[PDB]
Amino acid sequence: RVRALVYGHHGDPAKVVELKNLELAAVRGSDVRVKMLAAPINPSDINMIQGNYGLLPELPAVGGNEGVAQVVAVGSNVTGLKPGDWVIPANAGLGTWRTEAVFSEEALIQVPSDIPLQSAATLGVNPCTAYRMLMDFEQLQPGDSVIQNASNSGVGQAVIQIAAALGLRTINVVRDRPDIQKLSDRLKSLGAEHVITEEELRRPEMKNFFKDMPQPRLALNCVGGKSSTELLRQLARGGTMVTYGGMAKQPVVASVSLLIFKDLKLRGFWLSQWKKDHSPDQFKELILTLCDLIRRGQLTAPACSQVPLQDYQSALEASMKPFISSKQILTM
Amino acid sequence: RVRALVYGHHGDPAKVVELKNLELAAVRGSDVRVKMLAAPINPSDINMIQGNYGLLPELPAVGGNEGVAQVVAVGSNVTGLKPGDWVIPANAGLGTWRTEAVFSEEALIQVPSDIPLQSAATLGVNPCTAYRMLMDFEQLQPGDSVIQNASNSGVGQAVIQIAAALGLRTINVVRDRPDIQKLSDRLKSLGAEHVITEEELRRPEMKNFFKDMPQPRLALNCVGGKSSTELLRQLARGGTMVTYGGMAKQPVVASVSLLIFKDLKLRGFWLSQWKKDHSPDQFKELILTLCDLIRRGQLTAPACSQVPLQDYQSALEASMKPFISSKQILTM
Repeated sequence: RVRALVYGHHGDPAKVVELKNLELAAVRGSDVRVKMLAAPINPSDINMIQGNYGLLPELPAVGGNEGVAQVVAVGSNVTGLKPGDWVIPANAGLGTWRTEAVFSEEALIQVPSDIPLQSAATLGVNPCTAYRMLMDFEQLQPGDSVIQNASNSGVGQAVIQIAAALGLRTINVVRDRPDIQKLSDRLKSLGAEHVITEEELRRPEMKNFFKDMPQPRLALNCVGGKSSTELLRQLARGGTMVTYGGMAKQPVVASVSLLIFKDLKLRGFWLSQWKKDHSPDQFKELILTLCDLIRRGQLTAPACSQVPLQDYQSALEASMKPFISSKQILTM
Repeated sequence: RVRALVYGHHGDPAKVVELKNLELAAVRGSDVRVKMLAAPINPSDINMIQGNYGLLPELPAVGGNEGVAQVVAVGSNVTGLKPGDWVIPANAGLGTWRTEAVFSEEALIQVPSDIPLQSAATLGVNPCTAYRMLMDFEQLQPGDSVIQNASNSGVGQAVIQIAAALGLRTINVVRDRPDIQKLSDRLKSLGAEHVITEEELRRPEMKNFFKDMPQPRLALNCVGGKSSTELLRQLARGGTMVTYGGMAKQPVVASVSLLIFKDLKLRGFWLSQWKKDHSPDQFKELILTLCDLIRRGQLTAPACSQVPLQDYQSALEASMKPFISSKQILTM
């Protein structure tokens, strides 16, 4: 039977999300039938379920926006997809948390199947965001530096690899944790040049730590508040701090003096917006670019924990945690 | 005697600034002599004396960055200025609060003598800031809307007129005051399409007040804090909020959701930097363009109080006040 994770109300996922059976539709022409392979659980998925997000699928909705599916069949007039093909959603809002679906062929985009399933299941979001943010805001050349916060996130980790494979120098801010030393070695082996604490940055010894290497023209923010204020402080005259995450109650603060005399810029990044503003093919090249790095071992999936659709509540809970050790991946 | 308003230490103007007699230099070569006609007292002058500014002239310094003057005599090789010529400063830092001075010819710029001297004394700063902010961030067409705060300030007032001459629609936010009704009628007659309070803007009836007319792609900030976040809320997707002033302890606050899902941009504008990044001819073009609005009565001088250089403390005092009725102008 067809099992799906659906929420009829907006609220705390562990309460809102419930497992349901669904009848499949008909492959009526341009439609495509898929068997979900793996669906991660991401923060944007949680926010959506909570009702705090830029795009809200009508209730009752199927949870999830990212994941890999294998084509099982195609509609009378489907040209680009043959069964056995691997697909990911063309844009957010699809509802990936379900065993099987029938989707319009334009809501999907084929990915190579010669990559690790785990990579394919998590390629459409974090690595794309990381890549775009490195490209679309400042023109970075090898030797140039990038400063970021939440460096242990799915995005930060991907930014570290991509940056490295790009010939860039990353200075990464990580949250204070019991063993910040364990983390350091981890990211450093990911390509990270510098790993510093939210603390080491807000000390007085920062105006000089950043002395030997070139100041960053790009800052990546996902935290906000004082963390974000400190990122702004590390920027060179005219640099850009792109915010791509954070809390709805943890706003970004910009010094009047930093905006005027240092001419800093503050922007946002929304992958769904870029995907909707661009052609399917353009999203396709980005994927091709990311598969390239994968094949040459320069981009690797992060800690995965595969959970059967059956036990979504445990997975769901584990993702609500700020210190979640590994990415929860729903499998069916 | 050559009188000047100088400060040997940085700090509260009403304390640091004192009248000093000075010895004039020699018209050595490219130097240019001038008799100060009138010098306004601007916020950037205050921040300069106080010490909180991006360009600080070495102490002891003469106060003032704006003003009109007449050429008395020129140096051995002066090509463009003949005595009796009216000039203003080419860039900030010159030190205009004095009766007489000798400036290098490049530090000056001729102003047509067929504009009022009153206009000419406030032309090099506020109207320039306004016109640049209307041009350098968003490409506005006739019919487009713009929003600003501190609409009753020198800049705000110039924005209203220039925006009007530009065929644009302004929505002007004024601070709350005993009789916000007097102010409103004033600005409205300057061309302001709407005049609104800080209060009226933070109610709920705002998500709809902006329903009939088009949303602005441009927001002009001078306050910061909650007022700057409310200005932020009124922007159309992709809009820019430009900050050209405010308190050093009243930073700009950007909501995560606004930067991300609305793709809002936050910038700064510093006239002094634009003037240094650009050619004299480019400054001359700006000046000619502004002098044209004046000529046609589309840009008029703001209210002022003229004060002999003698009583400077009086004018200084008046200007450090948040509700200052008129621009304090020094005469010599």
